[PDB]
Amino acid sequence: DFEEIPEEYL
Amino acid sequence: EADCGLRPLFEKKSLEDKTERELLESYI
Amino acid sequence: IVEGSDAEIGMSPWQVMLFRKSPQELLCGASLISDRWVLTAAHCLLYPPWDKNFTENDLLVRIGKHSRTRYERNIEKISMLEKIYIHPRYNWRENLDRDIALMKLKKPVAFSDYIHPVCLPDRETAASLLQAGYKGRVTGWGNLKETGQPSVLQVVNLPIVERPVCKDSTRIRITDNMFCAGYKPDEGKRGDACEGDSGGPFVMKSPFNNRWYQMGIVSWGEGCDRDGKYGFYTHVFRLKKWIQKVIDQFG
Repeated sequence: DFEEIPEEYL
Repeated sequence: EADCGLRPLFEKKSLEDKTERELLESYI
Repeated sequence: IVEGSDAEIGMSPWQVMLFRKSPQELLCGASLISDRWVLTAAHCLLYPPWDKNFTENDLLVRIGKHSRTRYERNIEKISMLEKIYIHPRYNWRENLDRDIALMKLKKPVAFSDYIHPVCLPDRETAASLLQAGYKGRVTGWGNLKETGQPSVLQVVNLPIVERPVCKDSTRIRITDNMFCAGYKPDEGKRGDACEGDSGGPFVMKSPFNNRWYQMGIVSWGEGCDRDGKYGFYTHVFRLKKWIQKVIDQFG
């Protein structure tokens, strides 16, 4: 349900 | 912070949100 | 939030979403109190009865948000946690007494039209505003009904309730570190925090200096928006000595 977030933050 | 409870889009530009008056009216 | 309304853009620029890295989901609310410190409920992070025990690397803080699920490019800012600090006398065993926690960000977040800190009350702030019938404001991305989820941040204004009324509404032992808010059945109006809203702020706008102050933290409720029940909030002023001690010692 949540949009993917920029890889830098994971 | 010296500023922070002052919202950029409301208090900082002297605009009020749609229900803040409800709070003020309760403060007797 | 049950029986609230969509927030306006920039209405609660101190709102923080605590976001679980995997699975990716809403963990709780929280609030921004400086460029490096975020305030939330201790039970959002530590609740042994349900084997809840987050570490810094398990979550992210998302600041400046409006939409619940979207990645709000060029508006929200995503921050990593340096350290979590839970109140040492947080009572998870019984009644969630002292339900408060701080988290220090790895790097300072830049303030913007969408990201700005809330004030914390001092003693006279609390004495003047924490009165039965005075209304505060609760915000969050939690459920819309006890038994779905909002597209954008929800807001509701609710009156502080008299202490005997709070105590008589529940079997939980209430302490001086808590206060309750919500309408009584005879008052007709409705509204409450619900699942996903815990840790978020209960704010009041001082009529003296026209600044927003965070008086409470969403802590617990028996269901959501039930008649004769009220939401319970951590009393931020009563725990401010602890807040100051942590920030003074750890920056």
